[PDB]
Amino acid sequence: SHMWIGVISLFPEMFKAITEFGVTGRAVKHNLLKVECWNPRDFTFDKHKTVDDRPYGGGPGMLMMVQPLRDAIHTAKAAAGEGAKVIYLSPQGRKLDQGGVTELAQNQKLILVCGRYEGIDERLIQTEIDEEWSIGDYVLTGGELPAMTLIDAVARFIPGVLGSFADGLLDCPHYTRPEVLEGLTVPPVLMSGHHEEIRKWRLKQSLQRTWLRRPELLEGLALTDEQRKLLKEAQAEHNS
Amino acid sequence: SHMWIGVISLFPEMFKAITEFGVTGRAVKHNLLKVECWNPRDFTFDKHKTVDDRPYGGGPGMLMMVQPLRDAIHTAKAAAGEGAKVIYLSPQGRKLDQGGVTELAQNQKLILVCGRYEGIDERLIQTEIDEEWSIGDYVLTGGELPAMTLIDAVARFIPGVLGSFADGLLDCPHYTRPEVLEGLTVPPVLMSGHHEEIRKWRLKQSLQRTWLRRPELLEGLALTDEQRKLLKEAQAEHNS
Ligand SMILES: CN1CCN(C(=O)c2nonc2N)CC1
Ligand SMILES: CN1CCN(C(=O)c2nonc2N)CC1
Repeated sequence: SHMWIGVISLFPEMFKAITEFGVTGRAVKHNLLKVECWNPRDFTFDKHKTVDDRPYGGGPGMLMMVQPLRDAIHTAKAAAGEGAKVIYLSPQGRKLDQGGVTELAQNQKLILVCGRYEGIDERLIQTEIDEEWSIGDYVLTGGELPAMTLIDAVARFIPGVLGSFADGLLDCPHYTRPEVLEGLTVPPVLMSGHHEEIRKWRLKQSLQRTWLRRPELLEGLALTDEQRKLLKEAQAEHNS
Repeated sequence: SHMWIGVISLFPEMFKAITEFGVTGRAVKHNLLKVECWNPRDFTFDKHKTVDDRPYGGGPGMLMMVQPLRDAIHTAKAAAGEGAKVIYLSPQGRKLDQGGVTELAQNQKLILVCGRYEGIDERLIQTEIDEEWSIGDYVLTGGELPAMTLIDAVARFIPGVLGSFADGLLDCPHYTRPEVLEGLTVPPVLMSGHHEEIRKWRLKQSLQRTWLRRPELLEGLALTDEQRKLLKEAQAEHNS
């Protein structure tokens, strides 16, 4: 495959959501993407297959038990061979954005470690984890959805998986049939057949929407001469 | 149930990842959370159950077909009864963070619309959608993972679902057995049994980690006198 991703999770069946459906499911079926899961429960030795453990210092929660998680991680690393980057998903990690997705997608092999409970032993982060990433400033019940989100985002960069964050802007509005929907009409420019006017309209809309909704994103861009003009036009029309 | 969430998706089986496993799976089994899915494919009438359509103005992609998606949304609204907030997930939406999660969790009913392809008709956003939310500044292959992420995050607020974004800080490091792991020891304070010293250590660590990794998050906080002191201590030790 073109991208291999090993996953360490207590709930490997969750990953069916991306390996059996849609664009990512096609990528897996066609061997463009391989997702391989190891479950720490399988690396336990006690009768009840214990995968959590009490935190030193007390507190209300549990942590993942070190030995089964450590052994799972080592097994995944052995399978991966040389060059796999090991990632732990958590809110203490580097915040993911499309630039970070493009960076992560440069890797042919990733191992994604999915925390549950209050998380994992800090010393495992020091000894086993290459990078810590966050999918956003909110708290989930485990790292599985973040891992699946990251897999989905990077899969879009694998050649053959697909058939305006290309340029750091929000997307333009899109329209399809019918021509009139609850009294709302499709902008006539889009039915004009004028490819250049349509391209410019779309770009102007993207600039307007970014300015109105996410103005901080514009400050991170070096706008082209054309983008500067269309943004000025959109701002003047807003003030009209 | 305490929270009802209707979902509009071409891939309803993806939602098994949250309804059949872990904390969210328990919440569903115990009727604390209800997740109900409607698939636009079921609202088609042509032989091939067409759910996509061509965008006006051209371009490489497709959009969701209006009629089946609109009918699915209406059916979900009828099921929901009065007071359901309808949410479309996309990168053009309000960026989700834990504050936004706490806001969304105040709703007893939500309907989550999951886009595929290049998205949905802008006029459906105008006529059917109450709020647009984004789970982060990156692009996915559909709205299903964002929807599941949002469900998971809000489910944590339902009483009974659970057994440091409480205060806007990153989490402290956590440790569990064994006492020594690849030569790395557990901080002695955590094995002291001194509950107050442990609480203060944890808080100091959270302040230090937020300052080093996410300093912009500190500027949004009104630190307590205790937090100011511990942060000053951590900064002095860093400069020592
Ligand atoms: C223990 N577990 C807690 C929940 N968690 C996250 O909320 C998360 N992961 O990636 N980005 C995030 N935010 C992962 C770790
Ligand atoms: C059409 N579809 C494109 C992909 N998409 C997202 O990336 C997304 N959703 O919520 N936060 C996000 N970022 C949803 C809409």
